[PDB]
Amino acid sequence: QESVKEFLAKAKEEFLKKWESPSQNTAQLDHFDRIKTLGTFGRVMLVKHKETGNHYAMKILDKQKVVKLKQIEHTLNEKRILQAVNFPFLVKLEFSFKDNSNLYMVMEYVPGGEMFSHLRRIGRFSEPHARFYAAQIVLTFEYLHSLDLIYRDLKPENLLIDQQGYIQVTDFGFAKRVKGRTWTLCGTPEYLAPEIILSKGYNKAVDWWALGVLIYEMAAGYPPFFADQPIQIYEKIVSGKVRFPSHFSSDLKDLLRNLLQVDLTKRFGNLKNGVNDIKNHKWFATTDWIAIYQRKVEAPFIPKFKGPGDTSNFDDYEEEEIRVSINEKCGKEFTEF
Amino acid sequence: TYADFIASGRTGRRNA
Ligand SMILES: c1ccc2cnccc2c1
Repeated sequence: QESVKEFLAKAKEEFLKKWESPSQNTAQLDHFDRIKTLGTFGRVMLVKHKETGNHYAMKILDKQKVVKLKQIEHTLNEKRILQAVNFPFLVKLEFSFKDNSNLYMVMEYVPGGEMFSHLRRIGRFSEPHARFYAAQIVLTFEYLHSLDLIYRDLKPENLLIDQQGYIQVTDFGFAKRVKGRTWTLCGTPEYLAPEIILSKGYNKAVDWWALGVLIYEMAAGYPPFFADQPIQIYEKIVSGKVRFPSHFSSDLKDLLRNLLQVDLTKRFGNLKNGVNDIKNHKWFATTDWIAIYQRKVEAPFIPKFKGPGDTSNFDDYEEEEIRVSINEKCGKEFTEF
Repeated sequence: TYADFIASGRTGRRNA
């Protein structure tokens, strides 16, 4: 308890220091060469710093589209959080800046690809392999929640696999500092907790629900609630019924029934013992939490890539201009970025 | 179950 307590207290101290005085305008666009679009309010591009030669993933957001999609506060949230957190399984923000048209967040490039692609290629992960990844998310959420941060977009698409086979969580677009509840409708349909769908004020229990969805999808190859159209998914989510493939262990089913509890007041991670109801569950009996945190556990696989500039594990997107207008757009809205 | 997931079509990257 004291080892963890003092760790988290220091982690919060250091977060709050950066949080109170965010960094701003720490590079500019022409410091980088554009290489390739890695994903698509904006997109993520692989770039190369012209002086150091280091590769980064540059998230580019169109200010005007951010305004129209009502994402102003969310983009400010994302940048402020990324520049203030520090944890082994969180993508590292190196620079941020803005110009007349766009907002830029420049992160260390993780060349191994998204867990999503690997999971669809292999079909499903074994339970040990799912558990290895799950354990990192548990520790990451323990860290974030102790900072009064909610994440709100857990899914394999946002979990990058790094050079050692470990996770780096990316995309903090929906993350937010919350000491009580919050109300915004956001997330991804298959991963939305019932109380989000039902337009309630909700809290960090939604991250533990999403972990339930993630573990199920990793171990089954399919998420627990799916349908042709999102509206049909939502009805399944709120129904309170989930079926498990027969190959799931009894321990896994028991953990998932407790994470995928529709009643947020009964959901693991949100009970009196918090995250320890999850960490102490039989399904994690073999998990060495410290060895995971120290990255001393052999990973299920090391992604195949040729070097720090290799884009092989990402797919191919239409290569569009980075348009920068001659006139400043939305200056007042993003003064603080 | 897994075949029904494939049948949904929603096996690609999911947007927010
Ligand atoms: C989206 C897609 C690829 C990425 C690769 N490395 C870091 C962040 C990223 C975000």
